[PDB]
Amino acid sequence: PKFESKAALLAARGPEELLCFTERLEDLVCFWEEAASGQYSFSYQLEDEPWKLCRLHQAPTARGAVRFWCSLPTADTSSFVPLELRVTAASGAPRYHRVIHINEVVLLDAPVGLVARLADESGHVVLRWLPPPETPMTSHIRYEVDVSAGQGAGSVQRVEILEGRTECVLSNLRGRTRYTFAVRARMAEPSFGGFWSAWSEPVSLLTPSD
Amino acid sequence: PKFESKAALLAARGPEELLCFTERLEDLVCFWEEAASGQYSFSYQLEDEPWKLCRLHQAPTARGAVRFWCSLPTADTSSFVPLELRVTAASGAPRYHRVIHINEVVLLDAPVGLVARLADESGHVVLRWLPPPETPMTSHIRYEVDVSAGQGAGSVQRVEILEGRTECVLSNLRGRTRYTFAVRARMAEPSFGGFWSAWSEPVSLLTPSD
Amino acid sequence: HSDLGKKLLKAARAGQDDEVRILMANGADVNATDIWDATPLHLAALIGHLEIVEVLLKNGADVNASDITGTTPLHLAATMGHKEIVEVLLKYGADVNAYDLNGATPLHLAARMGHAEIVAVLLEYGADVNAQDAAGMTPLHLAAANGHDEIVLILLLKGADVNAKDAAGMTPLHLAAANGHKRIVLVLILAGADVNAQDKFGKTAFDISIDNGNEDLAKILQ
Amino acid sequence: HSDLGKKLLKAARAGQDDEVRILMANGADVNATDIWDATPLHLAALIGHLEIVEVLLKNGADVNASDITGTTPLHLAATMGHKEIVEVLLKYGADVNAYDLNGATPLHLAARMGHAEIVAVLLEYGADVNAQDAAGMTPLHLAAANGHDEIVLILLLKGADVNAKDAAGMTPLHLAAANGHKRIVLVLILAGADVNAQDKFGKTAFDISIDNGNEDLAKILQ
Ligand SMILES: [Mg+2]
Ligand SMILES: [Mg+2]
Ligand SMILES: [Mg+2]
Ligand SMILES: [Mg+2]
Repeated sequence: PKFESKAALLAARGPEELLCFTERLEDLVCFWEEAASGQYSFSYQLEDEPWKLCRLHQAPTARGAVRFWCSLPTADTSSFVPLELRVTAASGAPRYHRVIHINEVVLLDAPVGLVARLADESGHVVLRWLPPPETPMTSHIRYEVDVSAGQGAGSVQRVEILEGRTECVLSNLRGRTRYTFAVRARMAEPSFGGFWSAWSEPVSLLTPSD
Repeated sequence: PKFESKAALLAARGPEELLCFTERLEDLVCFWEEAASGQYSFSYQLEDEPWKLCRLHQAPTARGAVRFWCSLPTADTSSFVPLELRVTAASGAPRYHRVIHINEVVLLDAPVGLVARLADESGHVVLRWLPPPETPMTSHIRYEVDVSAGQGAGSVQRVEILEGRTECVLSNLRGRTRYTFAVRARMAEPSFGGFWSAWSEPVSLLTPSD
Repeated sequence: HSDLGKKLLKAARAGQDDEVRILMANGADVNATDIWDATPLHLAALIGHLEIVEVLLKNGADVNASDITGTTPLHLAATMGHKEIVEVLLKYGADVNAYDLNGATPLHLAARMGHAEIVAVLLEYGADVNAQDAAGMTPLHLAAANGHDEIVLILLLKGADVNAKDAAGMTPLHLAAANGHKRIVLVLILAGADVNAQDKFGKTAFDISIDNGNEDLAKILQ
Repeated sequence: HSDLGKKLLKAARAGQDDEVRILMANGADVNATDIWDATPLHLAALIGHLEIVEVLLKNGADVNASDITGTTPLHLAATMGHKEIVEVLLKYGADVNAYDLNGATPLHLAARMGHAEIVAVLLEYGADVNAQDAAGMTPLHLAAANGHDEIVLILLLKGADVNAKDAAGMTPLHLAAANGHKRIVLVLILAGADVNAQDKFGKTAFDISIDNGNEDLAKILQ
């Protein structure tokens, strides 16, 4: 579903790699993809706790590519600490060995609840939205607003929004023009790392004449 | 001077090519660059007028590269019409043969006269500037504003400005932050083609606390 | 009358497909020539107007017409990178191996300007891969000099002499190293480039890479 | 005591250069091992902490230590692409040709993951360019499969067998065509790839390019 989109975006960033990320800071999913054929063992160690195993799930994708993934339980998903990962074949041969931090791979859902409204003066638009649903640390989420226009204009404005602010005021707009607004989300630094969310569902307005 | 910057930007776009452009629509300069050695003849025909010659000028540049250029007189610089160009060696061998339109290669100077002022309400800034000096068709010049912030923030906003408007209102700014503003210029479509000007000289403001 | 030919030369250069048809419907010379002996097919191919090129060809244009500089319409379509115009000219019988007063063939100009697909179709229609211009330069000399990696591979695979020397004794390895194209140097070396070859000055591609100041190419050439 | 070794393993994995020095100043085993038999040098090389790697080496770390999967610190530095750590490990006497339980050498992992500079320095320190892993794959098999153009040229120039066959009879040309890397196919063909070679299924790189549906590779392979 929505998970497949994020997994596809990361796979193009690092082929043949063991990619981990978190959508809402309350879980963690690591996955990789390879050719066709429990032949793999996923083991992990977290901050002076005993080495545990994670149940690997296997599903096919694309042109005969098999995707293995592990979703760590919510009990072992604490952030700001090193988490060591090892994927080993049934023969004991290596496959992957990484050391990650949970807070450094955040891939948020897109913000939701967009509301665009014309201001009482021509040319200005007040845009509001909601944080990615069911996501904590909304005070630490920063956004970016995209303003597009029709007739091949493309993106005419890109405005970054501060941490925790879900409001945006846009100006310098052409009258009698259909503008379209979208916003994406990201976890601010230095506490969290990651990339932008997907663009939200858009909302459009036809500006008046001026 | 300012001409060298534009010539360097175009040379990286098309090496070994005969590059023409106009800074203010009142002249036209074509140039190319090659290795070390009047061995070239620049001839041009403009809209059913007799084939004339243009005085080529020669100057060295970079690592032994010689740059030849011709600046067409102001009498033969009318726009919106085909202008045929031929560079021929002294032996009569070819060198270049192009057909250009004068209005389709506009490389404006950067806008000037920036003035950034804090609004009477916290978070808003009114930015004003002037068109590229001594440039006609200022009604047809569109702009883009860049808003940068210190401490590694980089560019936080990019706002495109309509044709002929030399005013910009910026919002969504963080308080107690040094913001820096610049604007570049471009000739709007469909009447004129070309690329963005260089960024203007910047002006900076320290926003108040809110 | 000659006026219809002059108007046709202007119409083709201006990309006016309707004016071109009207002028020839009134008996305009399709092979009319300006003072440079350039036909409307020259100008139509130069500006990339495939429609006018096909119309002129359909009405009997000299597909191999040459201007006083020796350039043909296929020369112009190949330099500017007009793929479809290169194809229609070729299948109308355009001479793929014609050369201007520089000795350059359409393969020279396509390889110099980096038009990979045109380089392929020119070879596909029988272009001499080892053609030498007035400076002894071959298409591989030009492609290696201007950093066109795929064209170097295409030319080499189709039988390009990797150790070809121009009027200055320079090989493609010399030109590629002179312009700092690392992977092209790797390809030329792999294809059998004589690393010890020296030009008329006595300098190898290594000696050029040191004078250039490129440590990476200097370590490769040894 | 073993606790100082466990704390040292945690400190190295966490990139805490000061805690690492304090623990060894108190007699921590620099070659302490976890349940995977991974030493602090393994974890320091895995996370890319050159400082801790140099400190551990300066205090007598087993530079060729192997964990129960057969991987050595140089394996980890080569897979992750840590250039400086690969260099210091090598000049401390790390075995450039050590292989894990996959039969893979640090050259295999660097060539697979596309680390061009590490591929070069590994070869520079004597890595077997034609090493085969448990699947008969060579570094060129992996580089050609994953589309690393420069590494293919580097391996070939340093004596890589272009017609090497793995446990399935596939050449690098098979893998490059299977993943649609056109220029790598051009390079392999130029370097003498047997275009008619067929795997254990009886399929050539052409037969793969048709099953893939790639017309371009199909036209090249013929
Ligand atoms: Mg981005
Ligand atoms: Mg731009
Ligand atoms: Mg005549
Ligand atoms: Mg022990």
